[PDB]
Amino acid sequence: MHIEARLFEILTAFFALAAVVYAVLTAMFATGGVEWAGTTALVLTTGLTLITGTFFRFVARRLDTRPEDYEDAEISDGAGELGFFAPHSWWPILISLSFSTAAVGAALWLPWLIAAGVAFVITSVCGLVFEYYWGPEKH
Amino acid sequence: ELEARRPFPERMGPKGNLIYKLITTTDHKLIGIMYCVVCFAFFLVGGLMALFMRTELAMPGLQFLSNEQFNQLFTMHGTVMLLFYATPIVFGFANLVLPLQIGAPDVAFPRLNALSFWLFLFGALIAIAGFITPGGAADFGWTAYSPLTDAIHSPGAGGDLWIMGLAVGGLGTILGGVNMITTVVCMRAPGMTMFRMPIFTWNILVTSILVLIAFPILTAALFGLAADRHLGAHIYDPANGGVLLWQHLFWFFGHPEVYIIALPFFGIVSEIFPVFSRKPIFGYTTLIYATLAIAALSVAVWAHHMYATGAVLLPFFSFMTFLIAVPTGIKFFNWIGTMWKGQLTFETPMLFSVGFLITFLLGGLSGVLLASPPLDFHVTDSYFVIAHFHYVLFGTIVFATYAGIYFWFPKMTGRLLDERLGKLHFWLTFIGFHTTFLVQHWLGDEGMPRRYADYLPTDGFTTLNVISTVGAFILGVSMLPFVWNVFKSWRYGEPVTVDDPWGYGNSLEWATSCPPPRHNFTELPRIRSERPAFELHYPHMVERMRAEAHVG
Amino acid sequence: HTGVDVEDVPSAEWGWSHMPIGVMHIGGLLSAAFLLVMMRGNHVGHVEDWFLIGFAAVIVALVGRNWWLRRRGWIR
Amino acid sequence: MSTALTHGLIGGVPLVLFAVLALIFLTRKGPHPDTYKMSDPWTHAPILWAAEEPREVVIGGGASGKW
Amino acid sequence: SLNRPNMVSVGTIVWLSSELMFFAGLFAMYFTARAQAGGAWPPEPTELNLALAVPVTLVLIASSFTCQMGVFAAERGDVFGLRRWYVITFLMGLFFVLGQGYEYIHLVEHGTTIPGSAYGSVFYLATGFHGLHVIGGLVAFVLLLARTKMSKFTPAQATAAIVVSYYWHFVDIVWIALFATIYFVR
Amino acid sequence: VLGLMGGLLQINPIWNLGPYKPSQVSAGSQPDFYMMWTEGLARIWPPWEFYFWHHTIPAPVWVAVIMGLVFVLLPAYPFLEKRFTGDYAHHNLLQRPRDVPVRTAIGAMAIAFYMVLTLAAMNDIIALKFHISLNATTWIGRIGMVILPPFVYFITYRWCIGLQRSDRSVLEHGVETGIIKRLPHGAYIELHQPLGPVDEHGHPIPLQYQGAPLPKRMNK
Amino acid sequence: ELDLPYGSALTSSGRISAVTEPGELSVHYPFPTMDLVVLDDALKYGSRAAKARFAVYIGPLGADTAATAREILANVPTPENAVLLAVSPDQRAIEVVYGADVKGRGIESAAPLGVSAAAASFKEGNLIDGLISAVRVMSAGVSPA
Ligand code: HEA
Ligand code: HEA
Ligand SMILES: CCc1nc2ccc(Cl)cn2c1C(=O)NCc1ccc(N2CCC(c3ccc(OC(F)(F)F)cc3)CC2)cc1
Ligand SMILES: [Cu+2]
Repeated sequence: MHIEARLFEILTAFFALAAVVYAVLTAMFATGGVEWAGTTALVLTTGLTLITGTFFRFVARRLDTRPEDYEDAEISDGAGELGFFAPHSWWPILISLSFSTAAVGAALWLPWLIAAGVAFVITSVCGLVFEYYWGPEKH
Repeated sequence: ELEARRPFPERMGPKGNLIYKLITTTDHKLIGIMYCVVCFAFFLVGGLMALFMRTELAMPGLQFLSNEQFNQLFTMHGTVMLLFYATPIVFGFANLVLPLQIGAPDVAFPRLNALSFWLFLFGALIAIAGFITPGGAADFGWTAYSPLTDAIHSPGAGGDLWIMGLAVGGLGTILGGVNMITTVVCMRAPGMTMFRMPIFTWNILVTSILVLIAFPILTAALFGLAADRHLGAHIYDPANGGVLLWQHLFWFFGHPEVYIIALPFFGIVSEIFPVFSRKPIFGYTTLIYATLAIAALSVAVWAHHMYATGAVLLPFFSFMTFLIAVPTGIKFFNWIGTMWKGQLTFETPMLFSVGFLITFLLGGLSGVLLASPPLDFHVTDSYFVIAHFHYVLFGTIVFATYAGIYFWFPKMTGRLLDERLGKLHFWLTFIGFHTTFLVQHWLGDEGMPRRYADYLPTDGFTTLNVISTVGAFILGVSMLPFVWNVFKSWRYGEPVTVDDPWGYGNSLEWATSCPPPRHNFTELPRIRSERPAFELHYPHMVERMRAEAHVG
Repeated sequence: HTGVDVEDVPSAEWGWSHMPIGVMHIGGLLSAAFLLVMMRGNHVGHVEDWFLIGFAAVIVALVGRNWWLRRRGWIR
Repeated sequence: MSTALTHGLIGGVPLVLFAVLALIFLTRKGPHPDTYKMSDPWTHAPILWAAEEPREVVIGGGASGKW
Repeated sequence: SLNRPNMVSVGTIVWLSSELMFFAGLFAMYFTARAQAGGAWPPEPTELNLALAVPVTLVLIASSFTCQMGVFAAERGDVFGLRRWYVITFLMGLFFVLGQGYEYIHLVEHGTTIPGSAYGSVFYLATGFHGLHVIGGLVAFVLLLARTKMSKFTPAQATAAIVVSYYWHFVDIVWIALFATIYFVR
Repeated sequence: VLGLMGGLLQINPIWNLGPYKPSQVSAGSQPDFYMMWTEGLARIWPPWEFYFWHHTIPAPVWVAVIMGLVFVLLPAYPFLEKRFTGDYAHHNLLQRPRDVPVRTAIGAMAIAFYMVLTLAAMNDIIALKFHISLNATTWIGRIGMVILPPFVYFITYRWCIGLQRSDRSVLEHGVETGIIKRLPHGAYIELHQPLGPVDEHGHPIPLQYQGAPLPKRMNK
Repeated sequence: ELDLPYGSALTSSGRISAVTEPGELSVHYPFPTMDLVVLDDALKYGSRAAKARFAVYIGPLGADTAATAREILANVPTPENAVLLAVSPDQRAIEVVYGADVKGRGIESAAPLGVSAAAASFKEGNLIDGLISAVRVMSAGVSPA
């Protein structure tokens, strides 16, 4: 993919420019020197876009043309078998209930509720991860 | 040859057809419907709070409310209306019509979708359930300023629920953004490159990037605040730089938030205009570049909300907001150009889009007026600011959302909403809105600051409050035609037995059966431009679309 | 069994799957009457009777809508 | 300002405006075709309506009558 | 069809970027309130024992190489090498977090607390969240090993192993940054 | 398990209390969880007494008759059901709870009633730990006692029928595998897997329901 | 190689993709909606209680009327187990056709009843109303088998 990488490179360039400009303009002309709270956010949003753009760049350099990236193409090119898309599942609502229990146990300071919520989150996430890998029962 | 049909399609459906499919679903269409319904319920709740506020603000004197109850009212109104109605409605429209527009069978991660929806719902319910506490809900502002939300001040048990509900909702939103980015990048039709996809999809991609940048820092700030409230963590004391630290963090979050809830509705209206103008979208790549520019600039202006503290570098942020004012102008001009010299027909989506245009123009004018420091030195923290952001918020979310509903109701249901009720609804909304929020500019220019529960009769401005509350009640009554229309037209109402009930459609979603099948597609057309359905239904038009595409 | 149709309840011959509608209607009416009479012995307050009357009115409205729609043939 | 008239406006203006707008808009003609009356001829295309109920050319009988 | 650029990889990458922004917020909390306390800004009752902060950093750095060897053995279809390397990684990550807990105990024993100081607050809140992320990574390791145990090895298992691996690499390098900021710059 | 939780968890520490004296009292006065419904019923029942000639009928009489009515309605249920449904045959095969929607809804309603009565017994603990008013909890219980059972009945009925429909769908078609194809003329199908024989054109012939559970995941 | 009247287009499958201008419908039935609904639940619930598709035809029969009616009956999905009711408001003619599979179930004792009810209701100018009455009586007559 060539255009996504270019988008992220544009964003990273602008963010780095803005971060450096803000840092050096608040080093002077400011009440107490460098501002130290917007500077950090700016360098690390630069780092975010940089990470994403670099990953996309490597994947693009390690890839041959794709029917999506390619113009000139027809629908007989993508004829094949896509991945695995999960049909019906009921684990998400249980995960959300467990996380909400832990959150309300953290709002009102109740340690037992926090412990129960964490245990339920571990259980529900385990159920979600193993859903399509449990084998038949051994009897 | 004759061919058998039914006298009328089935109204409701069998018994037991929905409740179990609602819990274990993974398809994006049902999840988008659920999004929309619950977000409108929360909209009604917030509006009720606003009506209580108005009916108290008329008639000087505390007639039936208190000071605490008024503070809780405006806090919860702001919180609900911004975080439990707009941010999820964005993902509602996304889940509805993004995979259809890119030609995909499903979203990238189908269970993360349902996880996001349920996280949103339960976080909202947690945050709202502070009213059953005897002390009440959160009583600080929507913004939760620096030492007022401490443990000494604001000691109740509503602030805790506020914080935790916001944290859960933010987690849900981050997951939704991840899913949308991955879906737009990977799953895509075998013919369309990224410079052929519709503008709605591009706006959604950019908004998801902004979400990923913005929300984690809010979760960090909220965890710091909860640590400070439950452990005495000396993080935000004014003794340290604790008063300005919170403001910097919060506003670095909070401006990207308003742009997040602004961009996709620009997309919606830019997608409705060409269908009813019978023309192409004016300046495709120009609109894409304007969107990218607004996105890049939205994160480096966060401090134009902190002029009156006397602790920021004013020229930097003032100049850069003046700068961000430009791409919105080019976007506006491209819309007006797309409407220029076409064949206009004003059905309800077009009508709501024109209303959006007018209201957003006035709001943006007031905002760019607000962006200069020596003027914000007077009009900040007054009702001028309230009028401004109510213009922009209303004109964007409310009008573009009603437009999107009236536009995509057939593509998700197979029925048609009534049009006389739609026109009545639009005119009621327009009149009530412009009569409830127009006088507040004058009301705030002369001294009347925001967040007051009472005032004295010796002061002025007692007639303007009466006009504003009359307008608020008109706006409140304007919602009955819409819910009646939706309640009747979902079961009865003229069925749609064709594709593209609004002729001259685009965007590859008007090339599949009106209620789309599971997996959304039974065949795809050959993709050569950004109007594939138009070239599919009118094949005698490609020569004329390629010949005269550059006159201008 | 007394009788429902299989296209409504697929497993209609495997177990009890029908309860008469008069039972539900008159039960709703009786529960509304109970909610209404539960405010006898007014113990220094009226925040509670607002809720009582609201819930009773909602129940009566639901029962009335169902009865009226069944009487005119809009349901079965 | 004269509490009675404040309440009066707040309670009366919205409903009055609703009334005028409803009488303006809700009394027009919808896009539905107006009913067919059997005194006049039948010009619509032929109509065949099935039942669809039971999921999945020798005649057995017949009858007639001409009104 | 299958559009070779993997999907789980893109998802994990974008989520890792968001988590980086979370840690950005924490860092911004730390840097302010350090420009306020003048002079010996670590108050006198605190002394950072360096003789124990270096070993745990080195065991984490070595665990990175162990995880990389595991994913190497994963990309070719044999599970037992994956299991051995990931068990090693789990063990030494557990050792790291145990050492961190020991330092917390010995530090609160005669000095800093969360409600006692501002430096104590920023220090504990900057290191405890990283500890929580490490614990989440350990739980992920356990779940992945069990899933490899319960059925046949296919490419999906390899993808899961890869994404868990470089999530762990992310947590490792962000710890490197935290450590170099807290202990050496001061 | 009993030894472990009798060694590690503490129950009834009588020494923290004192000997019984008719003049002193404490704040948590609950019985063990199998009498909490009796206590809750006594808490949320309104004060209705009758005073006639030279006599008095107090309020707890109501608790007495309601308790007795419950204890009489429990053992006499099979005869009620056989009188109402009119089925008197021998049965040795069990029913799945989803095949009998009305009885499942009745049972869910009774369980909801029991849960409301049990939670109405820990009013003090709930109102103290979770910051809620005490009068609020009393009225919440008093109203839930009437509006929660029917709501639960409705939802349980609809849920049972939904489960039945989900079973019939996998009987008619095959088991969904979750794999998607693109079918060179741009169509998406989902590759079901049949449970029995197939017809000439590849579609499976529908089976008949036999009261037994059906698989839903391909890995089972 | 057909005309495809200005908006229709044949896709890669056999499906037709039609469109409509913003201000029209796609049914054009000269009857009210609240009578179409009634005719529909009649046609459905009477077909449940009889195990036989019921159909209704309204176009012209400009030939030997019974011939044309049995010509039309071959368009129901399972014509052999089906009951059709044809009506031509210009020729003022009623025709009821059966299938071979639906017979011996009390049908010819009910067809003249339905025809007479439909005629008696048509003699005032109620088309949908007489159709409803006839479908009701014929569905109540036929027995399941
Ligand atoms: C959903 C949206 C939303 C949008 C889009 C905006 C858009 C803008 N906002 Fe607004 N704003 C809010 C929501 C929004 N705002 C909220 C909620 C608050 C305060 C909340 C709180 O404090 O509690 C707020 C507060 C706020 C403030 C500070 C108020 C304070 O003092 O407290 C300022 C100025 O600094 C500001 C400026 C702007 C500017 C410059 C734009 C620009 O984006 C708009 C530019 C738009 C145009 C329409 C220009 C039209 C273009 C052409 C026609 C070319 C014209 C050219 C010239 C005149 C040069 N906003
Ligand atoms: C996206 C957002 C959004 C929307 C839609 C609104 C909508 C409205 N707002 Fe709000 N508002 C804010 C965002 C929004 N607001 C923010 C951010 C603030 C300031 C925050 C703060 O200071 O902290 C604010 C503050 C604010 C104030 C001043 C508070 C203060 O004093 O400072 C006022 C009133 O003057 C007001 C009025 C209104 C009115 C009249 C509407 C009308 O649009 C709404 C009309 C709505 C309805 C009436 C709903 C209809 C309801 C019924 C039909 C009742 C039915 C009930 C049931 C079925 C439950 N808003
Ligand atoms: C209100 C309950 C309660 N409040 C509190 C408060 C604090 C604490 Cl710590 C505990 N509680 C409890 C409590 O412990 N409840 C359990 C309980 C309830 C009732 C009965 N009664 C026994 C026999 C009677 C009886 C006897 C003869 C009869 O024969 C006749 F007359 F012919 F019918 C009928 C009934 C009724 C039930 C025992 C235990
Ligand atoms: Cu300000």
